[PDB]
Amino acid sequence: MDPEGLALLLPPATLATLADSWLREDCPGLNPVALVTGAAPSQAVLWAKSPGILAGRPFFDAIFAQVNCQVSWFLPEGSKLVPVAKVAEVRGPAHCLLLGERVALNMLARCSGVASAAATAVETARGTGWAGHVAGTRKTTPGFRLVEKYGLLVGGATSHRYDLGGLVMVKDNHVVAAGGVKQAVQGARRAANFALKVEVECSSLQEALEAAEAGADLVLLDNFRPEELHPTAAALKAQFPTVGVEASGGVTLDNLPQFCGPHIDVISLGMLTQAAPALDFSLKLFAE
Amino acid sequence: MDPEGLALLLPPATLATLADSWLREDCPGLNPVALVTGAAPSQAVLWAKSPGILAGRPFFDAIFAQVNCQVSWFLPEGSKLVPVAKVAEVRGPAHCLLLGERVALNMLARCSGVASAAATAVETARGTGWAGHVAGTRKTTPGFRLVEKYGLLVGGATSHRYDLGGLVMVKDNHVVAAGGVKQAVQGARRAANFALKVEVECSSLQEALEAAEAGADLVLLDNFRPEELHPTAAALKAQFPTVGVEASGGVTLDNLPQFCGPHIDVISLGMLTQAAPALDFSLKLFAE
Amino acid sequence: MDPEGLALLLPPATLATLADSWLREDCPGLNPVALVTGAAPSQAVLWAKSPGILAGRPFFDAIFAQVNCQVSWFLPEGSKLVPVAKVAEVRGPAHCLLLGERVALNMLARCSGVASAAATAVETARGTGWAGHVAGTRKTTPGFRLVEKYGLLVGGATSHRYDLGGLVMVKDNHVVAAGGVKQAVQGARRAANFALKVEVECSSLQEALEAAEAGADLVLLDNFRPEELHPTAAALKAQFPTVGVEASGGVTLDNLPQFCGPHIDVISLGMLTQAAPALDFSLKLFAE
Amino acid sequence: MDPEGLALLLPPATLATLADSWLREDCPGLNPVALVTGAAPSQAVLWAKSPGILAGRPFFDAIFAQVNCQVSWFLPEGSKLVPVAKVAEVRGPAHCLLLGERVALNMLARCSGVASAAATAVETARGTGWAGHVAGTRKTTPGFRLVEKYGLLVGGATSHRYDLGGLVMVKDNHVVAAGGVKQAVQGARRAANFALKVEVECSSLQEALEAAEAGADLVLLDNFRPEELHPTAAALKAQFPTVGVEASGGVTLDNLPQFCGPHIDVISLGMLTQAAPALDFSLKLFAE
Amino acid sequence: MDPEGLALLLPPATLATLADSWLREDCPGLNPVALVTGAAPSQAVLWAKSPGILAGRPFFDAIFAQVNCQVSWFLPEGSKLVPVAKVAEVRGPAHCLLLGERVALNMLARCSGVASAAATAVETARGTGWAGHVAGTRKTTPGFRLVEKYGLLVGGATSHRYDLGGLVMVKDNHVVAAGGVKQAVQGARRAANFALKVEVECSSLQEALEAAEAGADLVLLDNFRPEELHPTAAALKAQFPTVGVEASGGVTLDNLPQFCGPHIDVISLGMLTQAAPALDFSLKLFAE
Amino acid sequence: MDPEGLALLLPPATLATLADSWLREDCPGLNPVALVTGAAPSQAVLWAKSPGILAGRPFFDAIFAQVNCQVSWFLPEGSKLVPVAKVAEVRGPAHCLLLGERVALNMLARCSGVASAAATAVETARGTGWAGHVAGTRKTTPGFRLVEKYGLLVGGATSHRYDLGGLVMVKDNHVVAAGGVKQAVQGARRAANFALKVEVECSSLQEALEAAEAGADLVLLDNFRPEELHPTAAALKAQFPTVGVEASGGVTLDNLPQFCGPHIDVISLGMLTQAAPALDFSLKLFAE
Ligand SMILES: O=C(O)c1ccc[n+]([C@@H]2O[C@H](COP(=O)([O-])O)[C@@H](O)[C@H]2O)c1
Ligand SMILES: O=C(O)c1ccc[n+]([C@@H]2O[C@H](COP(=O)([O-])O)[C@@H](O)[C@H]2O)c1
Ligand SMILES: O=C(O)c1ccc[n+]([C@@H]2O[C@H](COP(=O)([O-])O)[C@@H](O)[C@H]2O)c1
Ligand SMILES: O=C(O)c1ccc[n+]([C@@H]2O[C@H](COP(=O)([O-])O)[C@@H](O)[C@H]2O)c1
Ligand SMILES: O=C(O)c1ccc[n+]([C@@H]2O[C@H](COP(=O)([O-])O)[C@@H](O)[C@H]2O)c1
Ligand SMILES: O=C(O)c1ccc[n+]([C@@H]2O[C@H](COP(=O)([O-])O)[C@@H](O)[C@H]2O)c1
Repeated sequence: MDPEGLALLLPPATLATLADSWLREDCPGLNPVALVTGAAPSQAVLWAKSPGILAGRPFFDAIFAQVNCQVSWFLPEGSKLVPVAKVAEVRGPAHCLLLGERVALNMLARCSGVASAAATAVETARGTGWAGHVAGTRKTTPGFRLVEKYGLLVGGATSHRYDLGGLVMVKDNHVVAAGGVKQAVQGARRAANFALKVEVECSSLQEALEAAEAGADLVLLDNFRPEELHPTAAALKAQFPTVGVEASGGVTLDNLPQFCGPHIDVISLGMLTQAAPALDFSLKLFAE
Repeated sequence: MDPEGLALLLPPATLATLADSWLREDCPGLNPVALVTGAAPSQAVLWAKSPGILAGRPFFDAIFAQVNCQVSWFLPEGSKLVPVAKVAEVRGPAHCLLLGERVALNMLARCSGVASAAATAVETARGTGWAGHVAGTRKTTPGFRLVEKYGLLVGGATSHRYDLGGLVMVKDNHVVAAGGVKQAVQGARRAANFALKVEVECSSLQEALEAAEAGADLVLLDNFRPEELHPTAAALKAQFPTVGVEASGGVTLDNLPQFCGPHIDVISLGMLTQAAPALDFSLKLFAE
Repeated sequence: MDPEGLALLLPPATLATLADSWLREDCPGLNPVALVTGAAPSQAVLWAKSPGILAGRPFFDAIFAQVNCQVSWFLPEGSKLVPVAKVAEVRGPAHCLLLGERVALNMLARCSGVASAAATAVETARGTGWAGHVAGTRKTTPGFRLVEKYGLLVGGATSHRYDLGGLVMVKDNHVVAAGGVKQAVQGARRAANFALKVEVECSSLQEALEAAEAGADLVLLDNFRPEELHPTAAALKAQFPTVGVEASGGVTLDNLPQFCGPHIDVISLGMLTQAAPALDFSLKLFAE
Repeated sequence: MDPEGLALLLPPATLATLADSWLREDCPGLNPVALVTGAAPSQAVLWAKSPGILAGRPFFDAIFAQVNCQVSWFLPEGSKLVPVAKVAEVRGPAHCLLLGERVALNMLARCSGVASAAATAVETARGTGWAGHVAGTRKTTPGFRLVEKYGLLVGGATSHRYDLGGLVMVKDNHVVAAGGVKQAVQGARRAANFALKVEVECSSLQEALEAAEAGADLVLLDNFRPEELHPTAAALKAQFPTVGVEASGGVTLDNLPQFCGPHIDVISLGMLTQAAPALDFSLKLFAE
Repeated sequence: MDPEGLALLLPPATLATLADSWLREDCPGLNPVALVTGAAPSQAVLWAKSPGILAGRPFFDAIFAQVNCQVSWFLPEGSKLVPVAKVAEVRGPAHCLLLGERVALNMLARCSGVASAAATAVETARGTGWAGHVAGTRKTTPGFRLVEKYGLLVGGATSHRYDLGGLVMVKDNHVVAAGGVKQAVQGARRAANFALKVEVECSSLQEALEAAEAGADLVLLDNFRPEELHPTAAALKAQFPTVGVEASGGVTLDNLPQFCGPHIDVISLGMLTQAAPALDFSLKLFAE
Repeated sequence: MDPEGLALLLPPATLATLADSWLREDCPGLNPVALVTGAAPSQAVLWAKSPGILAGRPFFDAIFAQVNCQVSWFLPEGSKLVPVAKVAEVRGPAHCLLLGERVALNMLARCSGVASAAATAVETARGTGWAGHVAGTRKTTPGFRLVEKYGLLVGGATSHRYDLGGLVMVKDNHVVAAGGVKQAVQGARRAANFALKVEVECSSLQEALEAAEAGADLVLLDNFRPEELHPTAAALKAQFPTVGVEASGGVTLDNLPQFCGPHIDVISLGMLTQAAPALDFSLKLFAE
């Protein structure tokens, strides 16, 4: 829920190991430009130049700790950012500060870009009175899923499935390989047991009812026009009152209100991670 | 750098290693949904649903090699994508094909997203009859730099410096820490020696002259208005005809042509990687 | 989850990586004994000297692939092992076959040891005509969880939750820290959202009611005497017919049937992994 | 020797890297249940619920240090454990305490289970007046050999060979590949040189004498009945007074005294690692 | 430049991760000899027994920090070493001191051996009045390039190219695969762009002029006798005044003065890393 | 240890892993020079330009397998190299062949450099008609120990102890910390038990006697003058005829014969790895 508690989701060793791979990527050997500046103790401020939502403090602190620098934060995680906000101050030896700089901003810029999109979508969804959840997807940048999912949460969206072991997601392709919806859910059931849930994407109302009848827990009504979506949803809820319904496909920040209806429990958008632009931050040294 | 020749830049062990870590990220332990489909030999078509430029084949192939699947491509790297292009076919056991799917689509979506953004930028700069390079920056998604830099190249843009190990890049922060521009170039010169180039971020003509004076191979005029840009470039280049001039900051697709001019050799944009929307691809099983 | 189909749950790169690290553990540098035998092509039989259930083939195959050896299997995964079953044959250079031997036997001994324990448990619970799942726990040997969970499945038991990323498991410690059961479920609900299930460790009927009250999908009645177990389960399930009931703690093979009852859906035992003796296998060269 | 000094065998970086892989296994991404408890500073006690021998403190401290928690010990390494002993207290933020919990107990439970078996075997062996060593084997859980060998030592058993580079062990299979005992020892000799020892398992008295005559340092009399074992041993010692003799195969905690004779220097048991049940520990939060 | 500032080139995490792999190599499991000494706090002195130049402090401190030991330095990085110099004192628990010992000396011995050769070559080159740079090569020990390049720098030599991404080096083989010098430089140009430099090794004067004419930045005059080298150099400089010239091949500490001429900007020697003997250091415990 | 049989000591996964990390070191990201040549199938000859002994084929093959290239060898491992021997041919895509080149040459140069040094040492000691082993030490390049120890073996020297996990080596520092020689051996004996040998660094006859007295298998007489060496060895060996004697320190090629004597079993030299110049190899494309 509240953005500041979300940092408890991240084990410190995980953050350090991650900050380490990123820095290795950016400077795998020697850092020549360190000779340009030397190591005098220095101070920089992180400035937010785009509007949105601050997300990524834990990764950010971790990166800078890998180059022996410390960060002091003026804004809490999940704060609205308004240009040109003095977000934080970073201190350490000049060469170490500037080595951490690029990696830290790249991370923060994207973590916050996702969180901003998430929050814009969630706020819009709220506007309609809808009580449902706005969710992300598995359309994340390979290697960088931890950061992107955390961004989503900071923006107030639900992670949805983190990985291929969190809930048994039966998609289009799986149905076809299985030879029909009933057949797919049947193997999904054996795979899920009591621990995991089963979600099946459906193209029609028959499929959605066949799904729920087989023992699906959630129904993903995929790529419906909203005109055809909500009656199908009401219908499914009418024959199956407990079954969660999700709506996905061709959803955008602009068209999202249309997708918000009383029989829809979840709306997921790929654009939260696929088309969320990075926020602009800078880090500038200052004297004192 | 003809499109298909760019694949030769990537060692295949680098590709296997990257692919492995991405599939690990997506499925760290058991793959329950495998029970849904079983393992019958299957085939899927990869469809491009967005217009643009195809990039990422070599990563795409390694991803599917890691779960023992083969790929035949109908479009070469660099191709203009027109919806709904049938772009490749993938064959392998049904469960393995579908394990590979998400990561492979997620990768290609972004690599092609970046190539698309670059190619568009290049077409614009070249339609002005400007004969410089359109460049990318170091503003890449942490962990995903090889794919994004490779994407940039496929789109005809220049990778620029791959990392802090290449050309010695002197930024405002470096100059400030160093106590001045010449002083910084002086440190930069011992860093670079005879093997590496020196570029210097300058935000004024005088700063630019002092940089070229102390031996900088390149001068980066940063966050100028186009109006101050060319007179300054003409000035510096008049006094130093051998020094390269890069412009950057604020540059977008819509406004690129006004940065195109005779005394500009390089134009970089953050936008090629920070605001590049991914392409929509799908992977669909067929012929049961 | 038919026996042989369970192999499909394991990505082969995961298997190669695991096998590699185990052989590394056993032989970090030089393999001196290789000089003893030389490299002539050789063949060995794998013998099962203990009764039980065979599990571990996919790990077994990857181990021997890493030292370039091939395996043909005469018994399918899931098979009842009767001494002295000839279970497979392994071929490869003599030195490579014998490097692979120890790790491969050590692995299969344990994976089959766990499957054996589970299958026995299942046979007992099912001979009572109880229609629930026999489950394992998270009490697995560190580093060896994939093998032990895979072993459990081959024996017909349920993996339960693979890790802390799956269903949100609320234990006594969690409830205490959270200051109470509902309060904890409340935190659990925001953790799980719509994708993940919530299970709650309850050691009394009232605690169980408050858990099901605040929305828990499952209630784990822990360290009950069988005598208090069923009346409590009947109670909770009477008030909440949709909530799953798990029993655990104290459960062994000898005493399992008294935990089998109508209002118990899941019975877990620590014993399946903590007290499961490994099977005796040997690998013997033949036909010089 | 004395159990408390054995911790000096373990390099701190080795323990940390190990604790890190185990935690990554158990929670590879986000820790949802952290939201259930929050991060308030908390305290738990480690309770020993089974009898035996405490082993594993160094790994245990290392795990908890990876999640920023501290442990205070009331029992020294190698102490007899009597239910329900208050073994130690762990302190740290509640979510970090509970994240370390499962992994720490799994490790300790098994390290101590091995050490308990070891000590039971060693005590029994002592009972007969026998001055020999009781040893473990290479029948260890793959990936977890460091912990299991350390357990053995804490229980007072000797590690035997840690890996395939510690002494040149010529087994059944190796003899056969080599074409006889003399031939095998001959290559073993060249492989061992002065640095390593040569041990050859023998099936008869001829083999044992051929072994010793070839230059074996130790003879492993494998799978003899004790009636046939000790005369063979005396015989071998009589023709070869310096040659170490080991007895192995079908040895159990119950039958071990039979195997203790004056001409036997070592008795090794696979059951110390293959059939040693885990000790029961718990960790319970407490208020103060 | 000045040897003491060169340590700023090395990110601390890089040094730690490196010190960690080296120690793992040397003791992958248990450290038996720790029982011989125990853990009493101890002190040792590092003695320099060979003449030369001290190089490697940062790696050295990092190794000892991995085994919880501290080092105090009496000589600065880049100091001349004269037998039998008391270079530094190391303190920590005795077993941890002695575990760090071998790895630390091996590193330092070689880092310093390279630096000594480098300095001997650089001093000799200076003797002639020559203003050029003395460079190393890519003939480094695999895995240990960071240390060897740093040694070179401490000795006052320039790193030259660190890796295959620092400058586009067109060698003999590449020319042949490309089908001539012009063809090679043409692809090198496209590969380099503005960021990287292009160096082409040439066998004759024609090749060197063809190189410079194609747009090479540096010419490597490879394996010339000095009699034929300097006129070729003057010639090339005469038709191309900006183009850097490097001389390489069959250069030794003894013959190097012959290679120093006014038209040579760089002289590189493989013997700086291929034939530089290790310096002799020891570490001896002392009482106090 | 016949030359070609030594290849059997190396697990091929160890080789793949090593090769991978070396190519990573040399080319962490993009390989720009690949554009220079393209990918046409090509062939190169490996030439030996220095006299000596060939060692490193198995590493050489793995290096070229990692960039998909094949190798045919015309000379077996252990061969005497006479300039300019055509030693192998390598085939593969031109860009891949040249990526592999540097690392493969760098490796073989050193591995053959060490083998050359050892073989020479052995020939000298054996030409004196001395029947002991010439040994190496633990003074190996960090990270490169497998190659250097393998190199030593190919040259006919003995690897000695591979690491701190093998024989318990008691050095002067160990003895000092332990407060005395017997005391140290006493600790060493419990460390080694029955599986591992004990060697003790002694710099005087009396120290040597106390070592052999307390049960040391080997006595290392360190930094003796040859003149004190043999009378001491004769002495110790007269009192203990079963204890091995190693001499070391100061030993070079030129002075080796005076260390060769009847009561010396092992002679080690630092020189085999610390002062062993690498062999000059080249790799040349041919037949366009
Ligand atoms: O795979 C899961 O992680 C998952 C969770 C929620 C939605 N999806 C898929 O995401 C797709 C939504 O993509 P989009 O870009 O059209 O918003 C939709 O077609 C579903 O198949 C997938
Ligand atoms: O570090 C690099 O290699 C690098 C290469 C090209 C550009 N940049 C930085 O990119 C900055 C602005 O890019 P933009 O389009 O995101 O505003 C500019 O200030 C440069 O210092 C950085
Ligand atoms: O963490 C899990 O996924 C998990 C799954 C199933 C069971 N457990 C725990 O196992 C405990 C007892 O098991 P046992 O058989 O070893 O006494 C019980 O208190 C549960 O909290 C834990
Ligand atoms: O391989 C060594 O690590 C080793 C050391 C001591 C004993 N062994 C083997 O261990 C076997 C003993 O197993 P067990 O389960 O019958 O007690 C015996 O047959 C020997 O072959 C093996
Ligand atoms: O590849 C670069 O790293 C590089 C930089 C400077 C010199 N070289 C090569 O190094 C060779 C010099 O080797 P040497 O051992 O003869 O001094 C020469 O033939 C050049 O091909 C190579
Ligand atoms: O640690 C080892 O395995 C080891 C094996 C053989 C020799 N050494 C050490 O090498 C030292 C001298 O070798 P050198 O030739 O470099 O002077 C001597 O004091 C031994 O302690 C060390």
